[PDB]
Amino acid sequence: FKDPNAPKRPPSAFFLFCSEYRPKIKGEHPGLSIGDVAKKLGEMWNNTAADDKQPYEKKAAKLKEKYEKDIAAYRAK
Repeated sequence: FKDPNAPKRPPSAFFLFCSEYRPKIKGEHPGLSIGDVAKKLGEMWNNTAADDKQPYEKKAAKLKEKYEKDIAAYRAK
């Protein structure tokens, strides 16, 4: 069992986006394949204007500073 500084690890950028566009499609598609889910999202995301990706990259960047804040002592260089 290894769980000392066990902090909170964030997901990927487009992931924070998946949860957002994951119920819409999966909603109209109650039975998507992990491939379709992530692809469809990978498609919309890819299409999502860069200026629109800001909130997501930004959100992750905010909590990132807080994360690596103490994890440094944990897994690190």
